[PDB]
Formats: sequence, structure tokens, C-alpha cells
Amino acid sequence: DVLMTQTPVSLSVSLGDQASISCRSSQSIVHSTGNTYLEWYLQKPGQSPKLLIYKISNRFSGVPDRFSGSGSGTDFTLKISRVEAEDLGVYYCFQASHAPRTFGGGTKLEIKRADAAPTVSIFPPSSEQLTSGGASVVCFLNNFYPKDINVKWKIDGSERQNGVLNSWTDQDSKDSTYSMSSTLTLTKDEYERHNSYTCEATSPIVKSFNRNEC
Amino acid sequence: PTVSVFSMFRYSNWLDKLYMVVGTLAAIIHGAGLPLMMLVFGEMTDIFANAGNLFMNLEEDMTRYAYYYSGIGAGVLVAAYIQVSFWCLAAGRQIHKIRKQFFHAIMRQEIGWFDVHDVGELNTRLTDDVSKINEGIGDKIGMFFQSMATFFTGFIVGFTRGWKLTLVILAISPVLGLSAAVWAKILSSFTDKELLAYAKAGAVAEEVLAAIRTVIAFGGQKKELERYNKNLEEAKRIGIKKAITANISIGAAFLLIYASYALAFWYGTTLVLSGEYSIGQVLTVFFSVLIGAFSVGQASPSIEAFANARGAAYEIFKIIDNKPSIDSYSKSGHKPDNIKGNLEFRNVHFSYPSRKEVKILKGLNLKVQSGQTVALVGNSGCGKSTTVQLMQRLYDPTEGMVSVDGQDIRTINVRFLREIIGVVSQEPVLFATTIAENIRYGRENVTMDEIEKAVKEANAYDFIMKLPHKFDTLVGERGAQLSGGQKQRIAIARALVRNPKILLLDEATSALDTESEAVVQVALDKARKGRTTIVIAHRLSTVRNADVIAGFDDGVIVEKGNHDELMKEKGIYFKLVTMQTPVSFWRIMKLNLTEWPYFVVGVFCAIINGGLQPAFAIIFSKIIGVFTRIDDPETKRQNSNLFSLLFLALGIISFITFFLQGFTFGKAGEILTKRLRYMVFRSMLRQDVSWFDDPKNTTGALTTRLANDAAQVKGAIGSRLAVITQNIANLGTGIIISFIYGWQLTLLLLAIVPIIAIAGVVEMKMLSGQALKDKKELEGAGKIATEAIENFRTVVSLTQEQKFEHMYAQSLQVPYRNSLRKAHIFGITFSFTQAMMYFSYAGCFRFGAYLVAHKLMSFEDVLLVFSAVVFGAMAVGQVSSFAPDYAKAKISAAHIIMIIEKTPLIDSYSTEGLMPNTLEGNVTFGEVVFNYPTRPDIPVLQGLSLEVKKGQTLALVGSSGCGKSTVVQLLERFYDPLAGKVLLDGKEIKRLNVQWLRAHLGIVSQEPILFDCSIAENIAYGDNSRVVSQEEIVRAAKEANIHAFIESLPNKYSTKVGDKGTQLSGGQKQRIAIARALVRQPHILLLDEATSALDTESEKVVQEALDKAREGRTCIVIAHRLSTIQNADLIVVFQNGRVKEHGTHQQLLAQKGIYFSMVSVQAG
Amino acid sequence: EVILVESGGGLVKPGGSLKLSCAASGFTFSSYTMSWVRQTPEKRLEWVATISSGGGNTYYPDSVKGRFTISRDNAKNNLYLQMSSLRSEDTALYYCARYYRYEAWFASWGQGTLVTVSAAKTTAPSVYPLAPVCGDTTGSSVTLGCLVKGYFPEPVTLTWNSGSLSSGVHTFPAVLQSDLYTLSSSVTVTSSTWPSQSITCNVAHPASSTKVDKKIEP
Ligand SMILES: CC(C)CCC[C@@H](C)[C@H]1CC[C@H]2[C@@H]3CC=C4C[C@@H](O)CC[C@]4(C)[C@H]3CC[C@]12C
Ligand SMILES: CC(C)CCC[C@@H](C)[C@H]1CC[C@H]2[C@@H]3CC=C4C[C@@H](O)CC[C@]4(C)[C@H]3CC[C@]12C
Ligand SMILES: CC(C)CCC[C@@H](C)[C@H]1CC[C@H]2[C@@H]3CC=C4C[C@@H](O)CC[C@]4(C)[C@H]3CC[C@]12C
Ligand SMILES: CC(C)CCC[C@@H](C)[C@H]1CC[C@H]2[C@@H]3CC=C4C[C@@H](O)CC[C@]4(C)[C@H]3CC[C@]12C
Ligand SMILES: CC(C)CCC[C@@H](C)[C@H]1CC[C@H]2[C@@H]3CC=C4C[C@@H](O)CC[C@]4(C)[C@H]3CC[C@]12C
Ligand SMILES: CC(C)CCC[C@@H](C)[C@H]1CC[C@H]2[C@@H]3CC=C4C[C@@H](O)CC[C@]4(C)[C@H]3CC[C@]12C
Repeated sequence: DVLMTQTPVSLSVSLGDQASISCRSSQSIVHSTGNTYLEWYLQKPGQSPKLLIYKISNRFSGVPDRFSGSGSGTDFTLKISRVEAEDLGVYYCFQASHAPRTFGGGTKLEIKRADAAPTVSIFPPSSEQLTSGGASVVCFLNNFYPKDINVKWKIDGSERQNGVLNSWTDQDSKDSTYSMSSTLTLTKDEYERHNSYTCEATSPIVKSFNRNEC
Repeated sequence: PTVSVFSMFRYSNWLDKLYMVVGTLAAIIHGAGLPLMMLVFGEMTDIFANAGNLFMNLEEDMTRYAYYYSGIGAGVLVAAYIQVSFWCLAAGRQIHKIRKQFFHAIMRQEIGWFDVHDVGELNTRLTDDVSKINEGIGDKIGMFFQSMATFFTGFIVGFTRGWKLTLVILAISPVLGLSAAVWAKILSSFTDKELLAYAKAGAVAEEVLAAIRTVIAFGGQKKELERYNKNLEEAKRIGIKKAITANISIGAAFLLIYASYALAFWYGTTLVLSGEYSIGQVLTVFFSVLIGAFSVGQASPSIEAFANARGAAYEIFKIIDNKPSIDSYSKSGHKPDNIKGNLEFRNVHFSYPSRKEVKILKGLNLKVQSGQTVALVGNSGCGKSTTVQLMQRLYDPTEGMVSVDGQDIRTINVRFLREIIGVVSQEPVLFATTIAENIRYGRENVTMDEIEKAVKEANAYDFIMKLPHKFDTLVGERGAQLSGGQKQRIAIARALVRNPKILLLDEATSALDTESEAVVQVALDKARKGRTTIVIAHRLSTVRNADVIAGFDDGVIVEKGNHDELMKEKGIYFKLVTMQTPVSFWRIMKLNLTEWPYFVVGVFCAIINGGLQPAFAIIFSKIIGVFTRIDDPETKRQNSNLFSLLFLALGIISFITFFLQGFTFGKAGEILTKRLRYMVFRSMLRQDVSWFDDPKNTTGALTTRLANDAAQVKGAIGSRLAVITQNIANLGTGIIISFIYGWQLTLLLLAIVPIIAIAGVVEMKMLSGQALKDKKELEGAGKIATEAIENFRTVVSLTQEQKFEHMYAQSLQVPYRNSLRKAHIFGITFSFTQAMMYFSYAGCFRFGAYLVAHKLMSFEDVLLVFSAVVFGAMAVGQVSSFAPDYAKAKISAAHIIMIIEKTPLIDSYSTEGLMPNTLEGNVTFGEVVFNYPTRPDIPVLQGLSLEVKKGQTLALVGSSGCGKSTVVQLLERFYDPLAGKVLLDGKEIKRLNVQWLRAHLGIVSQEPILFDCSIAENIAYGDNSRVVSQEEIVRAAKEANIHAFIESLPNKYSTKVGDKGTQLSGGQKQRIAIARALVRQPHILLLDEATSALDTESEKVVQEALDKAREGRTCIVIAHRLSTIQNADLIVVFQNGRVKEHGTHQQLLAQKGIYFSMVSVQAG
Repeated sequence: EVILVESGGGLVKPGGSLKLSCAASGFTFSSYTMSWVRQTPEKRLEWVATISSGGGNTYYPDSVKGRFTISRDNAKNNLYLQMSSLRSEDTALYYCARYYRYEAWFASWGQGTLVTVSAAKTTAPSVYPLAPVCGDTTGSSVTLGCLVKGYFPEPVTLTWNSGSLSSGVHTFPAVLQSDLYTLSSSVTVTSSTWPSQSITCNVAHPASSTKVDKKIEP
């Protein structure tokens, strides 16, 4: 069959800048009729994909003018000039000329901006969970940037626990910041055995609480 | 050759040329009308396909295109009306001028030219040629120019929208045009193929039909039938082969059409998917170029019709080149004033141009003073009638110079000379008008007082007094209503009303009795004193009181002087005077019942043909649907390929189906025609003589019905079934599918369907013609035209060209006005239908636009409904145009059933009766009376009686028409008399076997006729149901003294003789009639005019076989030559049917009666 | 507009079968080509099926051919994907998509419905409230949480106050571990809101018909 590979997988563009994605197939994409069928789709985080260009140069209804697609032979590139923060997302190139139709993949776009520190907040295990013999302390690290940040759990002031669970949201379309959550889960007995629980974002940002119930 | 194009339109006035120019322009517009509609249609489907966007302004755009459609339609309405009307008008006026000129050109003509030319050609050539010229210069030329303009307009519109697709359709366009042309020419009313095939066979028919009585005399009713049947099977086979070829070519055309659909849609989808052209663009290009290439085919039959018109017009222009060499109306002739009775003939040599090799006249010199009654005597053959004809300027003499009172005829006026010479010919003819007009035909201004004095001079007032309508009686054709004496007397009157200067009688008292001839001759001497008179007659009673008597010998006048001068001259005249002193029924299917399988196969294929137009529509719609829906390219491509392949398979199915349907119906139709013709011919032979007596059935009914029965009955059954079945299938299933896809639109369109169907019918019927069924309208005119030929012998006394021409033009006046009116009407109808097509397109698609706007039905569904119903209606009309008419067929089939049922108790096919093993040969008539069935009022017999014994040479002497051949026909079981008793050896013929009597005896005919074979088969015809030995052939040939003329001919006993022996001479065919009768060896022998045309040395060698063979058989000879009468045993003389004298010859010679005046004619 | 809603996604055992449906409104269903597209948990899309407008032609790739089937009712305006002989490489999110003119393949997409194929068993979640200790305030704003934990399969719905709270929310994507999923969320409201009026954490796990509304308590 025919494979499509994007040249960049991830691209970091500051607001107002311009950049280009290139989608190279191995076999030349030319139908029997003569038309060439290449489409570029964009999927924003948490949304279904929307069509961007429906033939190498054309544009779907409503598409902003700053998207510009140009394609020569077997090399095809879509370039966006002065990309807005809303337009970030994942880009795919679809080819429907030969009897198997395949998508490209990749092309992550990350808008650059000023660094932000997270509004960290830690939460104590709920009564309902302690009853069932579990204790999970959660620390949210909301609205920061860049993505790379470290969280370190401290139990009773010294115990750097590592049995946590971490997850990242994707860059927010509104303010281009990140969030992420760190959940420290253990037994009700191992939790009762201590009093002070500290969350540290990494001049680290600390948050802590002192009890088993308040 | 053929005429020039320019001479064809010679009689056309400047007004008719204006008609032609405007008609050409109208046809060009009307032709450019259709491809423009297809252009609009392409654009309209392009709009409809974009109507549903992810419905706004649909109704508005469809309003615009409905206006475009309606405008094109109205323009076409105007153009169609103009184009039809102007051409029909121009052709009509020109044909009126041509008929007048033709009838007038034939009037002058030439003396004897009419005898040369055929009578049937002069009456037939006229109507056929003129009706064939009308068709060539009529609307056919207009349609040809319409087709040319349509072709050019289609190609131009196609080339303008898209050139790539039109290049391919052009690549295949020659084959499309050839196929359309060959399809149309076969389909262009191919009734001429049957007349070509039956042409041979038909001939044989008429031969029989020429002489039925002779075919009755010899046993050939059964023998001719086989000769007729064997001739028929060949035409049957040739016809079956012709039907196979026609259907093959038609089916091949259909295959080619559908293959072009498939190719165009394959390549057009390839173009649309690539973005080169849109869909409506493809539809426009394709339909325009197809319609143009298909109209090139419509152009062809008109080209053939034009050539045929030229061919038939050549002869008529030749007729107007004819010159009589006598100017009946050049007023440059010289007219005397003091016309005095005087005749001058000197060194007058003249011969007939019909037979110029023989010279009858070798000079005659005569000088006749005023009031000199000159009679000329001589045997028939010297040219008494010739001098008469050579007296009234009929012919001019080759040598000498003839004068009348000083100056010669060759410088004075012929008409003025012709009016002043009252002449009665030998056998006068009488115009079939009232008797007041007949006697009026002498001159213009005659009142009834001069009439009465004239008829009282003619002594023809008694029979005027007795009959009703004493001046209003319409005398029948050729003087059949009245008697001959009354006829010849009023003919004398008709001559006397001219009040002439020179009177010329020619056998004026042929059939007249004593007293009327006496009073006629006294009236002739009553009015002879102021005039010069020449009288020719056979009775010497009216001759002895003349001024001068003379005698012809070999064309030269020899004896001159008075009565006593020729008495002391002792010549031939002294020898003469010395010797003188409804129901209507339906049985047609049963006639073809036997051929049940063919129909079955046929019916099946017909069903499938009905299903070709709906199915097409479905496939058609879906392809356009494929480009209306929203699919990826690959789906469009593979669906489009599927549907194009379906088109190809549909074409192949149509090919096979047409082939099978045509083949089976043609096979059954030809077998039906063969069986039917055979049966009708057989029944005609079986019919009685009385059935042949009726003048409707004498020549033309029997001949016509045999060709009219074949062509029609097949249309009565096979064509009816095929057309009804195919139309019902087509229209029914198309309407049903349309009902299911949309019910409102189907009802809307059903309101309009009948107009489209009848439109197609009108179109095709325009191509075929009007068939000229105007014998009723042209009836009086044709009567006048025939009676001018009939009375051509009476034209000699008074030409009366102007009178006949006025009667004929007055006859023509009504059809001319009627025809102009009819042309207007036909233009209006043709135009209305041709426009209603485009109006229907407009209305259907506007209503459909409303429907799509409210999502009641899809665009593909309205397109399917429209295509199916419209194209089905067009095909329905087209199919109903090819079918022949049921009414003509039904009336023919009824006539035929009537013919077959007829049975006059001929009793020829039955054995029953009295069959004695033995006979003697004695005949006894008693009190036998006979009246003709066609003349029930006139008796020709008044109860004769006769006694004939063995070997009794019985002579029957009488006048011409006193029941001479009647006794022959009484014997030969032709007529059975109403009263009387005939004993054949004490055996009444009414109780015997019928064929036994016709077998035993054998006669010779009054005229010898043979059959279309050699002379061996001529004589072999005498003996039937018997192995004919050739030793009897050559023995009879020697006995008849014809052996020498047969052995002298190359391929002696295989020499092919034509019809009625028209190759060899009269004496020789009379002798071979002697030989043909001789092989019968009859116990009873009858001769009727055994020496009518024969030499004096051949009469003896004929009679020697008779004399040696008259023993043992009864012999009865009827003749005018006394040579066989002197040696006869007994002699019977007749007078109006009554036996006056009988007995031995010496007894009648002893008692001087009418037989003494009979025998003493030219002897001494 | 153009509305595509697909449904019929659940948990099925490997080698079993399942049937998905997609209802479409706002356009003529019988005039458009319809496709089914699949997205794996590795964020790589893949084409799955395509059916023409009449339903006569059907195109599958050389990876599910003979196992899957696609069908269509134009009278009810429904699109059906019948599946059979499933596999571990079919756990993915399925979209129904529409076909645009001018040769664009996917114009309108559905919402997506998830399909999991394995040998695990349905497990309801465990919703836990999250509030700062003793209702301690963070100035003019307060941040509340909620934690669902130990459920299977993935599809879970979390809202606040039936969707009245939507402004400052933070739902975090589910992390799989030990064949169990874990998900959390935060909301930030002014101090004058939460102690003043309670905030309810609405949670719904359709796989187990579980639906619980947990109020946040100081
Ligand atoms: C009697 C002879 C001369 C008939 C001539 C008909 C010729 C001119 C027709 C028949 C088929 C046609 C060709 C069919 C296909 C093509 C391919 C296209 O890309 C260019 C035009 C071209 C090449 C057409 C040119 C015109 C064409 C060649
Ligand atoms: C009697 C028979 C053999 C005559 C048939 C002549 C016809 C069929 C020939 C003459 C020119 C030919 C065409 C010339 C060019 C093209 C363009 C090509 O892309 C498709 C085939 C097509 C459309 C050809 C089809 C066949 C063709 C139309
Ligand atoms: C002069 C006349 C006979 C020429 C007509 C030739 C026609 C019948 C030929 C020329 C090209 C052919 C087509 C070319 C390709 C295909 C694709 C196939 O999947 C279905 C049949 C179909 C559509 C063929 C049908 C027959 C076809 C249309
Ligand atoms: C009076 C009778 C003959 C009418 C029926 C004629 C038949 C042969 C016509 C009527 C409807 C037509 C069918 C309707 C549409 C289709 C579907 C298509 O995918 C294949 C062809 C096919 C199947 C057509 C073939 C021809 C067809 C079946
Ligand atoms: C020679 C004379 C009788 C004219 C015949 C021409 C034919 C084509 C005319 C005469 C009567 C007409 C038909 C009269 C009635 C109908 C029923 C209608 O629902 C469909 C059209 C249809 C079937 C007409 C079609 C055209 C028609 C058949
Ligand atoms: C030969 C005869 C029957 C032709 C008559 C054509 C008529 C009936 C067609 C032509 C245009 C059509 C109309 C076009 C627009 C409208 C407006 C809509 O709100 C009611 C239907 C109506 C009024 C249609 C009814 C049918 C219609 C009137």
C-alpha cells in the first residue's frame, strides 16, 4: 500500500510566526482521472477532526485565509502564516487516490509563550474512601507552562513518596497553559500513620495540610 | 432520359417561385428548431443537478427556461405552418396547370397516333405520371431542406458546446447516417416489392382472365392452376428472402444506435470525472450530433421521390412536343366563302403509317360535280373507309394533290373544312349524355324546333315517344341502352343537324330493316339537291337510284359511268347485278389459424419490444442520477460503466428480438398470401360464365382482388396483433412505472400524451403521402377523359376540342379549390403538433421544478417519469404509423369470403348425373328460348328448334348477331336455357354427367388464343387427363398442314410463343387451333368461323381432313364463306333467332327466299 | 445544520460481535456517501469503511475485509456498521463521516463512540469528594476536586451541577493501570459561591448503568 509520513512530528511556533508541514508519500498520488486527492485535517484537543483543505490548494467553507496549501509532485506542504493560539492542535494528511486510503499521523503544534507558575492545591482523602480502607491524596497543578514540571510528595515532612499517578491535559486553547494532576494513593493504615502531607511543584511551590480529618 | 430540373418548374409563375423561396426559409428555421431545444435541455439539467445544495431559486430559473422552451416552440409552430402550406400550394397550382396542358396536348395529337399509343397507357399514364410528379415537387422538397438545415444546425451547436465529444460522434456518424437511410428506405412504404414479385405470376393470371371461355372450352382449368401455382411459389420464396434482409438491417440499425449511446456515455463520463466538461454539456453535444446524423437519413426518400417524378415527367413533356401536322386552331388557315360542291382527286397515293410497308392505294383520280350521288362498290380490303378517312383531311396523301372546288386543301383551314363535311362512319359511337345533347353535338346554337325537324327527318321519333324522359333519357355506355337501328338512325340525325355541304355515308344501313332504310334514303334524297354526296353501302337497293356508280379494284378506281354503261361494259358490277337478280363479419383469424406457432413466437418477441422503451428510460435516468448524487469518483465510474454495459446488452436484445419478430410475421404473412391467392384463383376458375358476365368482374375486379387480397389480410391479422400488442406493452408498463415514481406528474403528462402520439402518426403519414383516393372527386373528369378516347372516332366529323376541354376544366375546378383548402388544413395540424412537443417539455419540467422545490420527488424520478412517458408516446405514434388500416383489410376479406362461397352449380367437380356407357350422336333441340342474364329485357332467341342426325353437315347462316355462337354455348353447358327441351340421343343433358359432355366433344374458338408456352404445349392442351403421345402431335400437325411451319422454326417444338400468339400470324394460329381441336377426335364437332383469316389454298387443306373425318361424327359448321356451305348436308337460316328455312341445299335453292339473296352475293 | 449522532458502543469479548449505528439529520441522507473511520488509542486514525449513496457499492480496506459489514436505511436515515470476529487491535473510537462535493472525503464528522474488546469485566467507579482541609479558603477563590477511580471500560462522564458549572473546570484524561481507569477534575469558584451554595460532582458510567451525584462538603 501507500504510506504517508509527515516530516516534522512536533512543531513549536510562537504567536504571530509562520510554519510549514510537509507530507511526503512514496508513490506519487495521481488518480486515473487526472485529479490528485489530498486533504488536510485538523483535530483540536477534545474535538472531532475538522477539514482544513480539501484539495492541495483549495479551502473548506469557513476556513481562515492564513492556511495555505501547496503541493508539487509527490511532496505536499501546508503552511500557516501568523498562526493564532486557537489554531493549535494535531494535523493529519489524508490521501484517497489509491484503493486503500491512509492517513499520515503526527504533526503536533505547540504555541510558545511566557512561563507561568502553577496554582497548586492539595486535597485530603475523603471520609468515604478512608472507610473502604483506602487513602488517595491528590495535587492539582493548574494553568502553568512549559509542560516540563516535577511534583514531589512529602509525608510527615521527610518521606518523599513515589507511588503517585500523573496525567497531563493538553495545552489549553484559551491561555496556552498546561495542567496536570498527581494522586498519591496508599492504604488507610499507612495514611493514618502520618499527619503532615506536603505537595511541592518544581524555588518550589509548596502546599500541605495537617490531619487525618478536619 | 429525364427532364431538366429547370423545365420541371417551368409552369410555375413568379408567385409560386415566391412561395418556394419563403417555404425554403421556413423549412430552414423549422429544422434549426430541434437542436436548439437540446441545447436548452442540457443547460436545464445542469441547473437541476445543482438545485440541492448543502432549494433556492429553483422555481425562478425554471421559469426562465420555461420561457425559452415556449419561445422556441412558438417559433417552430410558425415555421412549420409556413413551410408546409407554401409548398403544398405551389405544387397544387403547378399540377393544375400541368393537367390542363396535358389534356389539351393529347387532344390535337395526331391522326392514328392514338392507335399506335396504348389505350390503357393513355388513360393510365395520365393519372399515374401526374400523381407521381405532384409527390416529387410537393412537400418532399421542403422536408429535404428541413433535414439539411437540421443536420448543419445540430453539428454547429455540438461543435460549439464541446469539440472532443463531437469528434468521436462524428467518427461514428457515417455509419449512423447510412443505417438511418437504409432503415428508412426499406421502411418507406415498400409495397413495390410485392408488385415486383407478383409481376411474373400476375401475367399468367390475366392470360387466363383474357380468355376464360377458351379455357373453359379446353380442359385447362386444372392445368393452368398448376402453371399459376408453380409461378407463385417463386415469388413466395423471393418475398421470404426479402423479409429476412429488411429485418436484419433494421435490427442492425438499432444495435448501432444503442452502441453509440454506450460509447458516448462511456467517453462522456470519462470527461466529466476529469473536470473537462460538465454533465449538461455532454448531453447537449451528444443529442445534437445524434439528431443531425439521424436527420441525414430522413433526407433520402425525398431524393428518390424527386428522381422518380423527373422520370415520369419526361414523357408528358414529350407529349407536348408532339405535332399532328394539322393545325386545328391556327387562325392562319384559309377559309372559303362561296363553298360549292366539287371534288378533285388526282394521282392520290397514300399508305397507313401504322403499316407503311404495305401499299393499299396505287393512285386514284376522281372528279365529282355538285349534287352527284356517287356510290363505290368493291369487296372489303380495297379501302372504301380509307378514301373516307382520306377525304376529311385525317391523313395527308403521299403523292399528288387533292383539291375541293379549285384550290387545294393544303393551303386552307382544316377546322372550317371539317365542319362542312357531314360524315357517318361504319360503326358510330354515341356520347353517354342525354339524347338532346347528343343530337346537339352537331353545332352550337340549335333550338328544339330544328331538333324535331331533324329527328323527324331521321324518322327516329317513335322510339323517342315510347321511352320516358323523351329528351332527358341518359343513354348508356356505347349505345347499350337502345337498339342498333335506333342508334344508327339518330346518328344520321346527329350528322344532319350540321346542315353540311358535302355528305359522306359509310355503311349507314348495316343492321337496319327494310322500311326504316327506305324512309332514311328518301330523306337522304330529300336533302341531296343542294349538296354533294358520296354513299358507301353493301345493300344495292339504295345504290340503284344514284347518279354515278364506280368500282374499286386493288385501290384503283377502274369502272366509271352510269348504271347502263356498266351493264354494257360487263365487268364485276355486271356480275354482281346478274347474281343479285354487403355483409361484414370477422373470420380473418381463422384463415390464418393454421399458422398458430409463428404468431406465438411473434407475440413473445413483440412483448419484449414493448419493454424496450420503458427499460431504456430507467437506465437512462439512472445514469444522469449518478452525476446528481454526491459520490466519490470511483463509485461514479463503476456505476456508469455498469449502466453503459447495460445499454450495450439492451441493444443486442433489441437486435435479436427485431430479427425474430420480423422473420416470423413475414413467414406467416407470405404463406398466408400464397394460400389465399391459390384459393381465390381456384374459385374464379370454378365460377360460372354468368359470374364472368357482370361488367364489374370482367377484367379489373378479378385481377385487382387477387393482388388486393394478399397485401391486406396480413395487415388484417398479423400487423394488427403486432402493433396493438407492442403499443399496449410499451405504453402500459411505462405508465405504470411512472405512476409508482410520481403520481401527480404522471397525470399531468397523461393529459398531453395523445397529442404526442397523434403527432408521430401525422409525421410518418406525411412522409408516406395521401395515396390519391380521389376517383370520386376526379370521377367526372376521368369519365370525360375516357369518353374523349371512346368518341375519338366521332371527333372526326367535329373535333369539339373546346367543348370537351371546357367540360373537363369545369370538372377540375372543384378538386382544385378543395385541394388548396386541404393544404391550409394540413399545414395547421402539422404545425400544432410539432409545437406541442416543445410546449410539453416546458410544462413538464416547470411542474417538476415545483415538485423538487418541496421535496415531493427526486430529480432522477421526475426525469425517469418524463423520459418513460414521453419517449413511450413517441414510439407509440411511430409504431401506429407503420400498421396498415384495419378497415380496408376488413372490407377486402369480406369480398373474398363472398367469392369463395359462390357456387353456380357448375357440377364440374362432381361425378353425379346420368352416365350411360353408350351413345349415338343425335341432337334434338325443341322450342329452346334463351335470354342473356346481363340483358334480361332483350331476347335474342324466340324458341328455335333443330334436328341433327349422324354425320349431318349442318350449316347455320344468318346475320352478324342472330344467335350464331349461342347454339354453341347452349350445347357446351355454358348457359342452361330457361325453357326448351334438348334431347342428345334421347338423353337430356340436364340429367347427364357434366364433364362427360365437355370431354366427348371439341370445337374451335371464334378467335384463336394460345398459352404462354411453346406450340407443343399449345396443341398438347387439347387432350387432358391423358398421356399425350408426340406421334399424335406430329400427325395432327401434318393433318392441319401446320407441320411445315413448325418444322421450319428453330427449336421447332420448343419455340416459346407469347401471349395470345402475338408473335406468329393469324392464319398459322388458326391452323394450330385446328390442330389443337383435332387431337380431341370428337364425336360431335363444331366450327365457328373456320376461315376468318386464312388463304384459299389453306382452306382446302383444312377441309380435306374435315371431309375425311366428318364421317362417323356429327359436324356443324358456322361460317360466312359459302365454300363450306354449298357442300353441307343441311342448311339452317336464322332471322332474329327464328329458324326460317331448313332442309337440303337444293330445296332452298328451288324456293327463292332470303337464302337465295344470301348465297347470291358475289358469285358468277 | 448537519447533525451526526452515533451510538451502540460497549464492551465485547475478543472474537465476539457488535453493531454500531449513526443517525443523521439536517441533510438528505440518501444523496451523500457515508464513511466510517477509526482512531486508535495511539492517536493514529485509520479508514474502516465506505458506502455509496444507493448502498450498491461498499469499500473496505485490506485489514477488516470479510469481518465487517456496512449497511444503510435511507427511509429511516440510519447507518449501520455490523462487526464480527473482533480482535485486540479494534479497541478504538469510531466516527461516522459525510462526503463533500468537490471531492472532499470527510466533511461532517460524528461525535465518536468508543469500542473496547477484551476479556475483563465491567467495574463501577468510586467517586470521592475533594475539598480543602476544614474548608480553608484560597483568597477570593476556592478550588474543589472530585476523583473517580477503579472503573472499566473508559467511557465516563463528569460534570458539575448538571453542566451549570462549566467555566473554570479542569478534567484530566484517564490513566490506565491494572486494568482500571483513574480520572480527576477540578473546579475553581469564588469564595462567595461554594460554602454559600454547595457544588455537586455529577458522574456517570454508562457501562455499568452507574450514575451518582456527589456533593462537595467542607
Ligand atoms: C475519413 C477520415 C478522414 C475520418 C476522419 C475522422 C477523424 C479526424 C476523427 C476520428 C477520431 C477522432 C480522434 C479521436 C480521439 C482523439 C484524441 C484526442 O486527444 C485528440 C483528438 C483525437 C485525435 C480525435 C481527432 C479527430 C478524429 C481523428
Ligand atoms: C464499423 C466500425 C468498426 C466502425 C467503428 C469506428 C469507431 C468505433 C472508432 C473510430 C474512432 C474510435 C475512437 C477514437 C478515439 C477514442 C478516444 C479513446 O480515449 C477512447 C476510444 C475512442 C472513443 C475510439 C473508440 C472507437 C472509435 C470511435
Ligand atoms: C460503431 C459502434 C458499434 C461502436 C460502439 C462500440 C462500443 C459498444 C464499445 C466501445 C467501448 C466499449 C466500452 C468500453 C469499456 C467498458 C467497461 C466495461 O466494464 C463495460 C463495457 C464498456 C462500457 C464497453 C462497452 C462496449 C463499448 C462501449
Ligand atoms: C414490460 C417489461 C419488459 C418491463 C421490465 C423490463 C426490465 C428488463 C427492466 C425494467 C426495470 C429495469 C431494471 C431496473 C434497474 C436495474 C438495477 C441495475 O443495478 C441493473 C439493471 C436493472 C435490473 C434494470 C434492468 C432492466 C429492467 C429490469
Ligand atoms: C388511425 C387513428 C385511429 C389514430 C391512431 C393513432 C393512435 C396513436 C392514437 C389514437 C388514440 C390514442 C390513444 C387514446 C387513449 C389513450 C389512453 C391514454 O391514457 C394514453 C394515450 C392513449 C393510449 C392514446 C395514444 C395515442 C392513440 C393510440
Ligand atoms: C396541457 C396543460 C395541462 C398544461 C398546463 C400546465 C400547468 C397545469 C402547469 C404549468 C405551471 C404549473 C404551476 C407552476 C406553479 C404553481 C404554484 C404552486 O403554488 C401551485 C402549483 C402551480 C400552480 C403549478 C401547477 C401546474 C402548472 C399550472
